[PDB]
Amino acid sequence: RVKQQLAGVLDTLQQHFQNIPRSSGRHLSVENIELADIGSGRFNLQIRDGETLHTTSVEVPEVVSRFQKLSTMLSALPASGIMDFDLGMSVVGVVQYARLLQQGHMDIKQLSEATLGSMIQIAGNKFLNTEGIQGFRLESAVAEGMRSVATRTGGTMGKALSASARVLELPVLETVLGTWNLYNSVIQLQQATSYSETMAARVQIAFDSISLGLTAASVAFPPLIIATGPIAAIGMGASSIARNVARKEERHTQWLEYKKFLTDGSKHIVVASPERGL
Amino acid sequence: PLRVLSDLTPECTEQAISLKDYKFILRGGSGGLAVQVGGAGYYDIDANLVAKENTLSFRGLPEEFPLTFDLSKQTQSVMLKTPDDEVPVMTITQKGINTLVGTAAGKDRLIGNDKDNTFHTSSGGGTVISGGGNNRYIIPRDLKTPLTLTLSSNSVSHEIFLPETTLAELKPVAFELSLIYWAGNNINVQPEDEAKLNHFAGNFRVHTRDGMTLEAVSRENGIQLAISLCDVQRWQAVYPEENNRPDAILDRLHDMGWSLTPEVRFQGGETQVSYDPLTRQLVYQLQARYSEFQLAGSRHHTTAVTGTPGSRYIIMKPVTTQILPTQIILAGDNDHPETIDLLEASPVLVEGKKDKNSVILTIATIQYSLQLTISGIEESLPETTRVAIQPQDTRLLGDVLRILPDNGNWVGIFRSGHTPTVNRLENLMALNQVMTFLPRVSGSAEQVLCLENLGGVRKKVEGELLSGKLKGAWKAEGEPT
Amino acid sequence: EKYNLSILSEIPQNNNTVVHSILRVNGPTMQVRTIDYRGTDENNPIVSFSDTTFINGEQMLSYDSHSSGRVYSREEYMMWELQQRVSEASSARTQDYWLMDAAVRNGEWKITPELLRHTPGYIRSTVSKWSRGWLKTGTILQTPEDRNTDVYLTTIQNNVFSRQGGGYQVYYRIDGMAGADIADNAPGETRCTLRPGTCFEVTSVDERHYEWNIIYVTLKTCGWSRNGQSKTPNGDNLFN
Repeated sequence: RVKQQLAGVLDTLQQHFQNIPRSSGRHLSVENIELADIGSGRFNLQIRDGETLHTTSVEVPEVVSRFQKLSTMLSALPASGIMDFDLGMSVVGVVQYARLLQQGHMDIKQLSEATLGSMIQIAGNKFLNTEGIQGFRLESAVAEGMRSVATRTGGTMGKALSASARVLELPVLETVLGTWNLYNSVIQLQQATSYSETMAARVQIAFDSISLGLTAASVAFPPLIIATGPIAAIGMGASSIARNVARKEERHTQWLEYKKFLTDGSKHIVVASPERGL
Repeated sequence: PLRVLSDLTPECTEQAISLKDYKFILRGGSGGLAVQVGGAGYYDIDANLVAKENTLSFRGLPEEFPLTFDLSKQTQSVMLKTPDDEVPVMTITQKGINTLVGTAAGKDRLIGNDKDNTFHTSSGGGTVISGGGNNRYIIPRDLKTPLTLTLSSNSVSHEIFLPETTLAELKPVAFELSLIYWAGNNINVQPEDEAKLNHFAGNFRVHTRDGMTLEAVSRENGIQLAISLCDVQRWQAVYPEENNRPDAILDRLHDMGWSLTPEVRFQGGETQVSYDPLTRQLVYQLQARYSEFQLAGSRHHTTAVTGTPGSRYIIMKPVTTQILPTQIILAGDNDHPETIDLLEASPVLVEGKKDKNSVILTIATIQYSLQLTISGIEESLPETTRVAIQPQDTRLLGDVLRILPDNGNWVGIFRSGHTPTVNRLENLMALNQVMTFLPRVSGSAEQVLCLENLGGVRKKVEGELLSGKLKGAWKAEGEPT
Repeated sequence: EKYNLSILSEIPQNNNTVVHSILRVNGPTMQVRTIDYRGTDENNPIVSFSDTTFINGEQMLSYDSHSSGRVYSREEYMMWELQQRVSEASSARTQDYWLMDAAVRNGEWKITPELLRHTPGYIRSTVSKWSRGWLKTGTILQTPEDRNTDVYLTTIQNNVFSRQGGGYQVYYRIDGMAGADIADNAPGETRCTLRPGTCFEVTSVDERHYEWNIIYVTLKTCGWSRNGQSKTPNGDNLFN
């Protein structure tokens, strides 16, 4: 349903954009980001494209109705106790998609999908933050929602939401923001994939990354340390020449023994192995 | 530093007392720090809490050397038991140590701080006092004296590792959180109070050399340890002879008698497995596209496999009576199909009924029987997947479920005897001036060549054998050719 | 398998832009190559290929040069032939039938060297994980030294290119067959042996069926390079 909704809004924005030429990419700049009408999804699209142009009329009533139903469950927090996990996967997917596209950062198709994701983000800021706080965070909101769901209904779904929310709160893993993103870049640029397979690739990486995040699969094993051994260090090899000095004999022999002791103690002061490291 | 206190000889003790006046000052960074004591002296540890770990090793101490230590206090000394008196041999002033490593085979009595600690308990016995926060423990095998882990009031969890101990040597005890051996010094665990054991729900983790992971759980009235996570790769590493087939290890654990957690995660090998003892249900989770899988039934539990778009599922011969039904879930697309069945094992009778958005197949061999349930994530079962019954009878699932009615009544899909098992089906219109070859199969003596006309006019083949021996032509079951 | 002749013809294409067509006989394949010479430039003449195999034992066949086959290059044509072979195409079946017929001419099942000289070889292998776009044209692959790898000549009857194993299925079409000794095979199976330590020169790795876990590779035998790595980056052995 996200596939079909995004395709519909994509063709809507494309037929809205025809009035001005594409002029490569990044030129539209989608300066206006405001949802004028909640019910009809009257997203204001000021597609400047250099000159004065405001295609601020567009019909996006697809995702916003979902978001309204989301705020509905949220308001039903003290009035209902029906477990709702499917919107659970819905939110953990839309927010992770938004963060993935924001971090990833030109064809209009992909340039537009980024605008749809940003619209998702601002709409979430809208209903999730009933008041206005500049420090509003989406992960805090989904954490509060999962806490309410777990308190209302407990069990395997509760730990599933806790794991998913905690993983989403954690920053995107370096490999997740790494290998898959430039993998998609290679498969979309060096290989001439059209819009459909690239779009499917984006959604499949997003959803399976959420799926692997919400599940746990790892092994831990502390390293073993035993019998850490320096050299023998008998201890009688030093401060013992004086035992052979007090023999009631010539003082010069004792002196030369002492200087020999000082020499043999100052010929191996430091020995280092740069190749070994120690 | 140097090993100046190794043995209990008088000379080593003499040099220890003579050199104990030495001073060491250590100022490490956040990248990790590992200090070792030389056996005698004054130590000034200046570490930082930002560092992940800061280990202080006592393995340089002599064997069977009883010592006590406390991470809470900054300045302390170690009472070396010199002949007829005690001498301060360590003078430790720590600032950022979070790891306390004991001796090799000596008595150790160490106390942690109110933060995370990691202990390397010596293989000599003693009494370990835990601290607060999160504490890890590492204990080798063959102790000399039972250990007594004193849990703290402000601690939140405890995890224990046994890098040289397999589960076969452990023994379960009901309503006893402590660990009991079969032949050896058992380890007892107890907090400052015996009332708040319930606080350690999901907080008491135990590992094993073979890969087994033990986890405490509260029952309706008490507390008992059980099994949650298992490693199958490391179990093969320690047992290379036994089969990496999860239900085998499952029944081994059942024989040993260990209880199980409400949900069990089998991790390792190439797939992941979820097991529930309450529902007695073993589910597999496939994630590799086009991966051939051996699906085997069992009498002790119900088996279910969730596939990927392209994998092929294999059904082998059942071996024991009363095999519980098995289920397959199809993730196939409309252009990546699955060979959901490779029923070449023993297809004597194959029947099916159509249940709600699913197909229930009964596969009966000469004496045994098996029940399979084909379904899919999509509400409508795909009609592209292939069902292979005979070596040359590979039909489509669409034709199959078109055959079955909606009443739910069984319909015979395949029965042997009516026709022989076709090893090579060839069409007459494609037989003109051609040369047919069949591979050699050991024994069998059943290599047939079914010539299907489907032409409408009588045909005549004048062929000669280049290699083989023709054993007549089949007409009916139990009748010589 | 004895004829191995070539036919030269010239076609007055349009008014004066004539083309030269070379016809080659390979059992059931009527190979044609069309060079346009000065159509674009004196050198670099665009070439195309098409096949007109006798399928279903037919007697007539017509070639109108505009409905059977498109403009292809040498490597593209070889890869197309491999794609036909791996799929259950009538062309591959006819070629295998003709080869088996040619094997039993003298009365027994013996494969003469001049029979190999006329036909390519085919291998299949399985890979646990295949990097998407790691192998490029002009690389040099090497057959394992500890083992003595085997190659086939017919893949339809022998049931070789069936989807066996789990993972990436890689098919190999080798052109140069001289030098690989014939294994002592049963009367009805064809199998040759490839000397261990024999380099191959990869040409035109095509991966358009990557989403189906299918990879096609066309190799050309070379002498002895011994210059660089010749295995997968992950580490699983080729020629399984």
